Amino acid sequence: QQGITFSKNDVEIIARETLYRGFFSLDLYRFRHRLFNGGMSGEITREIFERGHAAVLLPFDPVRDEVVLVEQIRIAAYDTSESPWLLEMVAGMIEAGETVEDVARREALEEAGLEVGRTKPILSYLASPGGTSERLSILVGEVDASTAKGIHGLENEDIRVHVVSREQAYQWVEEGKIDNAASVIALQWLQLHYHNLRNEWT
Amino acid sequence: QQGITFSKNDVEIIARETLYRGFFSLDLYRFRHRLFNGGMSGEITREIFERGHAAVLLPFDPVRDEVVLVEQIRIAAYDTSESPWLLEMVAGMIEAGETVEDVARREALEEAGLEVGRTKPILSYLASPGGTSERLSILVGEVDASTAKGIHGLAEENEDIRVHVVSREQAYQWVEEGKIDNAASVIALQWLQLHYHNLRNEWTK
Ligand SMILES: Nc1ncnc2c1ncn2[C@@H]1O[C@H](COP(=O)(O)OP(=O)(O)OC[C@H]2O[C@H](O)[C@H](O)[C@@H]2O)[C@@H](O)[C@H]1O
Ligand SMILES: Nc1ncnc2c1ncn2[C@@H]1O[C@H](COP(=O)(O)OP(=O)(O)OC[C@H]2O[C@H](O)[C@H](O)[C@@H]2O)[C@@H](O)[C@H]1O
Ligand SMILES: [Mg+2]
Ligand SMILES: [Mg+2]
Ligand SMILES: [Mg+2]
Ligand SMILES: [Mg+2]
Repeated sequence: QQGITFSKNDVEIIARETLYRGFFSLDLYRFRHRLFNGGMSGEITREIFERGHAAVLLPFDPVRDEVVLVEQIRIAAYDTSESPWLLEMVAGMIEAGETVEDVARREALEEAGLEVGRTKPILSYLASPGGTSERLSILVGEVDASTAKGIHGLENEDIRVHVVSREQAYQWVEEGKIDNAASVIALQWLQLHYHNLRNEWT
Repeated sequence: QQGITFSKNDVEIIARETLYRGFFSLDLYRFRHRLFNGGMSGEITREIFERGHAAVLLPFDPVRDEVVLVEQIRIAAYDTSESPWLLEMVAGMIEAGETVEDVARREALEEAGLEVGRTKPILSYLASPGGTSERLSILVGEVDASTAKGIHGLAEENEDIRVHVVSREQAYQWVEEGKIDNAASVIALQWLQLHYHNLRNEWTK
């Protein structure tokens, strides 16, 4: 019984309340939960940043062993980063009735001008589950990186396409030049799986 | 290759307006920024979740090829996860006048009952920079897994946090399978899968 965790039957959600509602929401969860030493906690409250969930596309060209990155400003990066312009994966929020794949394919075209061939799921992760419910689901998508260039984006969206070798992109993760979770996770996954992925797609 | 195009001088933060202030806060950033084809944008606003920044420690026993994980409830995971109790890295929020390593070492003791030997940086990442400023900085720490006092379940912190000790291969398999699916642990364990061979050699010489 390694890694067996407590379950949803060990927590009682008492109420969910909305503290702020705008573009996103801030909710308050009130709950009680089982303690590892036995028995139950008192009522606990936690603030939860509720912004829905997102799809992420790692655009990989298996013939060229290249990745397509998109550069855009993320103002929230400002206070802790050298620059708020980040090198990132194609990504977008998911709405009702849409799939991860729908969003990934649409954003690849809107954000990078890319048609996508085959896709494969990589990983789905919680961005920061002590304070936000956000989950992101990553796919790898087959692209022609020789086509990828220019300035894209809609609505105050200004995006520059960069094409780099896989090895260079991964080194940029190691060095801290790429340092947003979605790109780090996707490019680490690629560094662990590129051999078989290139074989599969050629 | 060339890299990013613009710097902090290319953005003007006009204001940061409080939308919510409680334990954490939500700010409306109002700003204008330079455009790739020249000139500046008009005014843009973004809602940004402000919760400070964190230190994360991957506790790795290089002699045994084992990892120490901690389990605790993360209620925000509930709506999209099998359980809100997650298997995670040791982690804590950073306060003014503390380094990442100060926090990582303190939390290793408070959360897992562990002293740490050598450390190395893994990487420092932005959790979700379209909507939150949060940065988390990960170190790998040399531990003797047998000495995790948190294994006994006895401290009061152990009512809230439970210690698991697993093989590296099992921890990584759990990433592949989706059992471990919080960003900090995914990032740390993928890094470990890419670096364990050299790291074990370094730390067992
Ligand atoms: N914080 C915000 N406040 C207000 N409006 C916003 C905000 N963020 C986006 N919009 C609006 O929504 C549009 C952008 O929508 P899409 O492309 O689907 O989302 P994404 O790529 O931003 O976020 C996807 C993930 O990647 C990131 O890391 C995030 O943290 C997520 O985890 C913008 O044009 C704005 O008009
Ligand atoms: N949502 C919340 N609302 C209110 N109080 C909270 C909340 N979360 C924590 N506290 C309070 O803060 C204390 C916990 O503080 P520390 O141990 O330094 O932070 P951590 O391990 O939680 O967060 C570290 C990272 O790991 C996670 O992934 C997070 O997303 C972070 O990214 C709790 O005892 C509460 O009193
Ligand atoms: Mg986007
Ligand atoms: Mg978009
Ligand atoms: Mg903690
Ligand atoms: Mg703590």
